[PDB]
Amino acid sequence: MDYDELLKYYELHETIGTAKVKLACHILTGEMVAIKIMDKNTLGSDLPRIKTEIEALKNLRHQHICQLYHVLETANKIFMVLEYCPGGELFDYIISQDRLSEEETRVVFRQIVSAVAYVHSQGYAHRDLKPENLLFDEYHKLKLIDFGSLAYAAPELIQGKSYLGSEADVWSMGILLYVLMCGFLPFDDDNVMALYKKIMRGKYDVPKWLSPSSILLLQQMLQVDPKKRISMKNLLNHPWIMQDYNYPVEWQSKNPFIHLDDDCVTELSVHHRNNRQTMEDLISLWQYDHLTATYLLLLAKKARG
Ligand SMILES: Fc1ccccc1-n1cc(-c2ccncc2OCC2CCNCC2)cn1
Repeated sequence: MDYDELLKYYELHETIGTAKVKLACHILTGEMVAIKIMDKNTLGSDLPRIKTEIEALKNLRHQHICQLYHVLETANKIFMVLEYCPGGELFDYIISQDRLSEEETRVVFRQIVSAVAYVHSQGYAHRDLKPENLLFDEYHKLKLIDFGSLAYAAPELIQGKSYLGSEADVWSMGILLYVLMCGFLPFDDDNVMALYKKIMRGKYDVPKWLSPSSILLLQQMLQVDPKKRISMKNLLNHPWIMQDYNYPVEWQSKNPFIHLDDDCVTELSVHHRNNRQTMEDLISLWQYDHLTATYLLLLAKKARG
């Protein structure tokens, strides 16, 4: 029952994560995708919250956000077809490299900043930023996933205090910045209570390989008082961020909802019995059905060249 409708559009390959994640092939275009499979019965009470997260993803379209292509709902399952990221997790990348240089950290950090600033510009907050939530695509560009961990959580978030998601994101970004340049967490312990004490105290070791500017940026992000944390606006053109670039982080989306690609509308129209204008009208509704999937995948096929 569960897989019948999905199997009309996708050829399923192997599981890569357990929500379960499967690699698949889009039949029409031949494009690889990742399929997030969610058991509705397993979620039960947390199900309406997963539905609000899907709706938020429908409103996020960005070069550094893993793209939603298709949402399929059955009696027992929710399927989310997503952008294929074969480079894997930034978590695995950090471990394989041990730690990144200041220069390579900047390449990756400016991409995280671009995604997160855009998420905030859309009225959302991520709240679970960590290197397991950042994937590399075939072009080695980062893609943010799993919208909506203890080692990355802001002191106020752990204490159960009221918080602004934007300030909790800036703290988690400070933790990511440290891990990128150090290869280990600033706050860590085998005991959960001792880790909780360490986060709230906000004291961490400053390794010898960190430059004075890196150290100052970490201080500006890793403030226990959320009001003392740097705002996203000042992070876009921060002196550490501008070093070797001399231009602020481009956070604005390059992936439109409005403008449609004429080649992709043309390619798409041959598979349907409608005229071009009807086709453009249908695509513009952005229903996250097979039509949305096909259009976005043709665009991804085109960008490859
Ligand atoms: F990760 C990959 C490796 C090789 C080929 C493709 C991928 N890929 C994963 C996704 C993906 C997209 C949206 N949400 C979750 C996703 O994966 C979660 C798993 C959890 C276990 N670790 C690996 C990533 C997209 N492409």
